[PDB]
Amino acid sequence: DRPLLAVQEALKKCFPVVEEQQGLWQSALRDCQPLLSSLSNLAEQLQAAQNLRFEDVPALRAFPDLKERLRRKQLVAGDIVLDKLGERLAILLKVRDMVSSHVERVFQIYEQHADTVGIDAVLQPSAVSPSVADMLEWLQDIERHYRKSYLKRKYLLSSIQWGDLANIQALPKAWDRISKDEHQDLVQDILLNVSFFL
Amino acid sequence: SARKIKDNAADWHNLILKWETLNDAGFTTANNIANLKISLLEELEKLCEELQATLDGLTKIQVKMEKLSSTTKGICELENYHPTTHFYEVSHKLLEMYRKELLLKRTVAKELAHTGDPDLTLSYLSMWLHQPYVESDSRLHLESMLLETG
Amino acid sequence: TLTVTNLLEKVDDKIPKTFQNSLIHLGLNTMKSANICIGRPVLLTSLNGKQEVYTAWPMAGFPGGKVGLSEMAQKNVGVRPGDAIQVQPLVGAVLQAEEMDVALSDKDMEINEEELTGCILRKLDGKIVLPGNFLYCTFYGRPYKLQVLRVKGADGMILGCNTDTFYFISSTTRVNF
Repeated sequence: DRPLLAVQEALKKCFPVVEEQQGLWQSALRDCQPLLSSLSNLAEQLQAAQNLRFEDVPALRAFPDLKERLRRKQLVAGDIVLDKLGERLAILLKVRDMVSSHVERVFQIYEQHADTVGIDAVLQPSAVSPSVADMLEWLQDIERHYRKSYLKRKYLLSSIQWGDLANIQALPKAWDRISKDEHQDLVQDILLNVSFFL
Repeated sequence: SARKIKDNAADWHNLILKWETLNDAGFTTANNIANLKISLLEELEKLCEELQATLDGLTKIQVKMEKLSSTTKGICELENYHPTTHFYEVSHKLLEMYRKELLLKRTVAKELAHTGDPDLTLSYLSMWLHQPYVESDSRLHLESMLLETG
Repeated sequence: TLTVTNLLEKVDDKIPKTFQNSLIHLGLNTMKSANICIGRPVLLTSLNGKQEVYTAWPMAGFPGGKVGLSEMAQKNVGVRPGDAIQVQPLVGAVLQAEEMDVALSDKDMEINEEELTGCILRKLDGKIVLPGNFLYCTFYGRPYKLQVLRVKGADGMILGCNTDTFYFISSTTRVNF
């Protein structure tokens, strides 16, 4: 009995954290979209400033030392954006560590008690709450989802080099893809299925 | 006397701000011109004219800055009757920067009205927006000088 | 010739963060006591024998007689809170250093030295180097620590003093490894 109350408290103590953290994840993600768009734009500009020569065009000719004095501005105005992205990704990293720690706490409590609780008592659904087993399963699935998403985000974002001006001009699509490939809103449906707290 | 210097400072500030605002409007204009042109692969003239008007507002800004520079140099000379040179060289850096900038803007208007391949057009729109003749130390510089006074 | 405290938490984002990096934070009496010129470079010296220049700045609200130093700065000089320092309003001449020697942080294989040099320049503008000191770039989020071996001024004034010559960095300056 008391063990079942232990894991029950653990579970409906862990969930609200998952809810709020998901909200934070979401908001932090939404900031990244326009930033990335603007970065694609700067990439496009800087792309279309090597296709000239600037030594042979009538007007600009009277302007020595321009091509450089331009680039060395576009790059700064890009680098600032990219550091903003870095900040967002730091937010993401914070949230994955939070969730992972909490989920591991839950499993550890369970493993601490799962010898004096027949798995049949673990595995039986009630009228207002899914099966404990299914709850732990969903927790584990949330943790794995967050981890994979974060890490794929990073190994996309840290492969940006001024110098591959083609790849840098495809970010806004590869990103969106990396988002539209997990299962549709896991945390959303899990949160619902557990809304009736227990 | 130094009150004139403080006025020079605050005027520098407001002047740069007005500059940026005008540059924003003008960038909008030039965007419209590029798009209208490229849609045509005899009425854009009104656009080109009001862009020129933007340039004239710019020019007024430039001449006000030049007057400020001259006054500062004069106060320097007056104190040379027998730090303040700081202020003169500050305003001189600012002036030379913005003046070359204005020249570049004039050339980009000139060339932009009728351009060939689009890549020139993007490079020109850029050269307008990023105004690549302001090392941005200006801001620091201005603040650095501004805080020497109120 | 004053004491050192830690950097403050009153960042004034009226300047770009790039310059927020290279700075020291003082008080009003500090300015009007040792005759310091706002926005004009200033030399710091440790009793150990470290000399390093920075850009002074008085911050609104500060205990006078102290130098609020940056963490990276506090390491690069190697002094902690409560320690003393020797500050000097830089009065000598300055110049655009022509070419400067480099020492890699990790001495690993390499990264793209051209883009590397670009990143160093575009992020170290308006900074005065002195031999044996070190740099701090951010090559896409991860930091390095480049050391300066030798310096060549525009007039061949090679190096291996508060009234002397010193040299900053600019796009024309080139680098050697």
